[PDB]
Amino acid sequence: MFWRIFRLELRVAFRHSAEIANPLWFFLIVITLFPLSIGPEPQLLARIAPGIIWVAALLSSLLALERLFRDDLQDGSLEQLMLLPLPLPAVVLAKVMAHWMVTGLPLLILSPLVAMLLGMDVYGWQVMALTLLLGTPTLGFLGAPGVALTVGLKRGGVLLSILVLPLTIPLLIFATAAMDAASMHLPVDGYLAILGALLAGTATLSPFATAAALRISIQ
Amino acid sequence: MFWRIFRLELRVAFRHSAEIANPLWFFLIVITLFPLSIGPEPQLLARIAPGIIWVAALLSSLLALERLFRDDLQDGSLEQLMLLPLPLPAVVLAKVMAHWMVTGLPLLILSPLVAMLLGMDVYGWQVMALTLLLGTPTLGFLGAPGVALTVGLKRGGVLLSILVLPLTIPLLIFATAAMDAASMHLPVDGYLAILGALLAGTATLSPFATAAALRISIQ
Amino acid sequence: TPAFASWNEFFAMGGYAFFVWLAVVMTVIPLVVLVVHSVMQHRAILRGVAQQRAREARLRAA
Amino acid sequence: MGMLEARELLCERDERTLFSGLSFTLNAGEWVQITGSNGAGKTTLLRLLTGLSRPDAGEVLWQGQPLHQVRDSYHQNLLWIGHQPGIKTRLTALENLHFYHRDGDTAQCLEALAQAGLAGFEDIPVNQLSAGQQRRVALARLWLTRATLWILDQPFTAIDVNGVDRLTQRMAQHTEQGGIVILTTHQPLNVAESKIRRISLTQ
Amino acid sequence: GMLEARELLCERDERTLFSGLSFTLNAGEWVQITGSNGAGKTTLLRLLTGLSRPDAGEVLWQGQPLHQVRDSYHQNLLWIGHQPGIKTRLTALENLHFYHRDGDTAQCLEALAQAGLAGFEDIPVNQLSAGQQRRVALARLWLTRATLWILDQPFTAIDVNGVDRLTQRMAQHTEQGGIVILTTHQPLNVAESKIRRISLTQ
Amino acid sequence: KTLHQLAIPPRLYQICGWFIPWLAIASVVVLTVGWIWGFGFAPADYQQGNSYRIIYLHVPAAIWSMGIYASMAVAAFIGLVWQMKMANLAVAAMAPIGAVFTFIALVTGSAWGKPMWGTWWVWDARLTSELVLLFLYVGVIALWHAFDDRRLAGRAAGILVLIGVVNLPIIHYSVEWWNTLHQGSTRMQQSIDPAMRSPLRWSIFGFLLLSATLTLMRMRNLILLMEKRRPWVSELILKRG
Ligand SMILES: Nc1ncnc2c1ncn2[C@@H]1O[C@H](COP(=O)(O)OP(=O)(O)OP(=O)(O)O)[C@@H](O)[C@H]1O
Ligand SMILES: Nc1ncnc2c1ncn2[C@@H]1O[C@H](COP(=O)(O)OP(=O)(O)OP(=O)(O)O)[C@@H](O)[C@H]1O
Ligand SMILES: [Mg+2]
Ligand SMILES: [Mg+2]
Repeated sequence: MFWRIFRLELRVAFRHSAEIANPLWFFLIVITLFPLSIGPEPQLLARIAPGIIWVAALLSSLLALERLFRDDLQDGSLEQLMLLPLPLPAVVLAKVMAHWMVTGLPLLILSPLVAMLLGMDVYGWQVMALTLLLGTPTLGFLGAPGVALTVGLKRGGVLLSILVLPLTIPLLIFATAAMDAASMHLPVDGYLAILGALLAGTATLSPFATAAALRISIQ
Repeated sequence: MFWRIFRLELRVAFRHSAEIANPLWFFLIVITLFPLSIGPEPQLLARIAPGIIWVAALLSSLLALERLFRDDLQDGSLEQLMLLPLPLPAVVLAKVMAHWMVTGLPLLILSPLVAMLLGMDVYGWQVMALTLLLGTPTLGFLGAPGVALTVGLKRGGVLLSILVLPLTIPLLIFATAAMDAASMHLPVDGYLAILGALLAGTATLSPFATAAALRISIQ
Repeated sequence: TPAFASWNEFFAMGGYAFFVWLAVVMTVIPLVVLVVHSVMQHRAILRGVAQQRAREARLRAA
Repeated sequence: MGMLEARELLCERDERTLFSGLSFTLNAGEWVQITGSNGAGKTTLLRLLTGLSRPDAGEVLWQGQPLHQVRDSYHQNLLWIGHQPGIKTRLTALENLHFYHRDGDTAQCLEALAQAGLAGFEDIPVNQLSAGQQRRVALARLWLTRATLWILDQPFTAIDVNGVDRLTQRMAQHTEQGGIVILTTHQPLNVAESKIRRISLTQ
Repeated sequence: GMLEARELLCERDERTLFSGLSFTLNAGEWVQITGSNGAGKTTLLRLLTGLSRPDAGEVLWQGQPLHQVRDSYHQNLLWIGHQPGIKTRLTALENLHFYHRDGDTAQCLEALAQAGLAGFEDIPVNQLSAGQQRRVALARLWLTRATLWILDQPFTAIDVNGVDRLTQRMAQHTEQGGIVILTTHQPLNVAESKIRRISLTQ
Repeated sequence: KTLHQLAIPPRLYQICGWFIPWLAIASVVVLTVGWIWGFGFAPADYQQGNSYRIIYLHVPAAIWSMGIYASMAVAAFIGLVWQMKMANLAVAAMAPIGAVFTFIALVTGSAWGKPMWGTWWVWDARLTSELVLLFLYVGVIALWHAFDDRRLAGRAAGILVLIGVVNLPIIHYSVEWWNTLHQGSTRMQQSIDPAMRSPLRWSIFGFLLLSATLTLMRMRNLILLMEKRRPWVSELILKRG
């Protein structure tokens, strides 16, 4: 029933292929727009790339984060998802894992073209991919409680952003620092360990409170 | 019925006495997100301001763009809006103009605060305000045809997401180029006239085609 | 007793007058708004339920 | 002549003909109830009658004219109720009814909501209203409109027996004057067979 | 033994719907919550399932409260509300296969055939009409082994044949110790001796 | 005892109405004494000059901004561990007071950094932290005002406040880390003087007492607003009428 929930959520996300392309093309539009708007000088691109890439990832996951719990209440499937014989936090964990697998993993898949679109090196690309891998589950876990708070509301705008983004600010700062320190060919193993500790803390804390906020918003 | 629909969409958008501040706070959230990654130097932020402000505008427009049409399907009021004793293009024009009042008027209101925050001059602030007033309705008028086809399609496709966000290329490229050329003291009215012609074309062509698309989507 | 003997000089805050007085007015005004509005709300909600109960009694009579 | 003439309608959905060549002219002041089965086209006939769906074959005639040029006069004399209520749920009942014409002052508002059974429930938001009361808010439109043609898909759903009785009484008062109501419900409505007219689906 | 109530007070939104209801259910029952349009016969059923926290009073299941017995309670129940409870993106077959078993033909294509949906298994959901959208969640009911059925408005957009098709199965469940709590408005073709009527006391 | 009968809201209204005027008088007299003694009978700094006394107008409010967020926790957490609405209303009572205090702290910091930085706003330490605290207060405001109900709004605001309180030290250290690298800042926050450090403490006490006055009277506001129908309001308006 765990992996059945995960497979069902992946199937219903792939059946809705439409909301899966808007954040991907948003990452593409930001990554395309910034160097062509600013200029082709490579002296400043090497510093601006960690900021632009990770803010694009933050806002793309924000754009994708709306479908995580909005569609389930209107169809009434959440009232049944709470009623299967297994705890609601594990259902939350499976659904957010499907959220990362359907949208966050295309960012890792496309980060080849993102790295080649703006320079970087092989080691820079390695730190790119590893930071995105360690940070996008962190972003999804951090943004899950805001969506779980905004379920019964019909607001599909700036409120979820206001609730989520100040919580994901330190992930942004640490990941951008990791990529910037990797751009100077300095070892960034401690920064990656900090990102992994953030991922472990979010995995420990987020599914235990997202289910509680979801129970709040459904009564 | 025109101004009544406009006031209705304002009534749905802002629901309490103190609720208009949320699009103002989201803007400051994005404008605090970008230097928090890229850096704290006013020189770099002065160089890269066009991308920051226009990515904030794009994210706000595309985030508020779903509620134009996706809310009205599952509620079901769009059918009786189509059955109202008034042509559909003027109804769509009222709805998207109210949507511009949700987004573009916050842009024009928070323009001096963001011009003070990310370091710019009085000429840059004037250019920013003029091009945002001339470009945010264009952003809404180009984004609404894609959403009009998207929400009313079962089979669908990733190819339907091509019509909405890939359509953003010329306006964002030209406006960011105009801001970057106005960052240094150069004449800028040549791109501003192009943006005004784009606004005239979008205002002429958007509701007439989007009403037909809305007739196609629901059947 | 103050470091600025003259009363005109007390308002000329050591050459940095405008910053200090801008800070003073933009601290004083938010608290004034925060008190005046939140007590006008008290008066208007109490009066709101009073003139709601008057209309309710009129409709109960009707 | 009847001002609503459905001519030679053909509806094919996934290798099935719902109805082919269905034709009926509705004279003034009568009470069509479209019957059928679960899985038959007794919605895509009312929806097609409103002009929302384009017919594959045949067409709908209003006052001797087709439906693609007399839209401004056709939408002025029609009231459509669907399965979805068509009301903004975030507001209260008052501005939701004030969207549609009249309402406002107490001559047409605060008593059309009261006749539907929502007395004391006017300034409460529709989010905390019951589903029966949510549909009652949309169905309170019958007591303030002047629309001659009413098309109501499933009006008496999630509504208690007193509500169905009051709705049938108001519908009878509209039927005695000049006005055509076309409904589609599964339960037998408590009215005599003599005045109601049954246009059944044919295959 | 079965689902029991104790001093259920659920006054909210500046009004009171009911007070002091303490109805009990034993094995093999059939109750219908009676009221008017806007009387609160769904909030009671939602509190019965544990969706909404009670303001006062508790619901018990084999003498235990619902916030620690939740595993067995969710194992031995199904709940059909006004929302269909099915995904609108998929087709009918995998939406049914979400719920327990289905799969092979021992409980597939004939739970859908018995609901009047024979020949409509691979077709997506909203390419059916709201009545058979409800019949998907009602065809869920033919393949479950849950002892406690809770149905809000099951006879919604349901044919005149579908009423009898439901009610025969409902009574057949009522024979072999099946506790069912339905909320409905259309009258049933059942004698009043068979059905209990837990009325919402004012 | 008194704590259990404090939960009954007419009794809470009576107790709060008794508590308001004396505590407000104490707040205003302590604030006046501190402001007069500091802006008047006191010297200034050798280095900063005569704008130095903005250390008054910034430093109590700012720290109490952080302090009132801590107060949020000891409302919301208790409001989510005994499931009490009486505690959950304190979150919406203390939210806009904290937002106003944080906005005042930002304004005073931006005005005090003008003689050094040259620009009204530069990206330095502790001002980004106060801006993030302002955003957290904004999130609490928006989540409280967005819900149509009141009990759901209180529980959602409690969840959001607990999440923000848990995530706050990580932000407080990460913004400091953002200032360790990416160049630096001057020590413009709390450069104190031995003859100066006493009305700072008095103004800290005065701002605490003023915050207590504002949150008690806004709790009276929210108590009167939430129960629109219960006849204790009828008895109160009959006493007024
Ligand atoms: N969570 C809630 N708790 C208490 N009362 C509520 C709640 N939600 C709505 N109400 C109010 O109580 C009534 C709703 O109760 P409920 O929706 O259970 O009635 P209902 O039985 O659903 O009506 P119907 O029988 O037509 O479905 C409405 O008057 C509404 O204002
Ligand atoms: N636009 C459509 N969407 C979904 N299904 C359709 C559509 N058009 C035709 N159909 C098919 O035609 C049949 C009739 O559709 P329709 O919705 O009219 O039935 P209905 O009369 O509404 O049923 P009910 O009595 O449950 O409302 C359905 O079985 C459906 O599969
Ligand atoms: Mg139908
Ligand atoms: Mg109900």
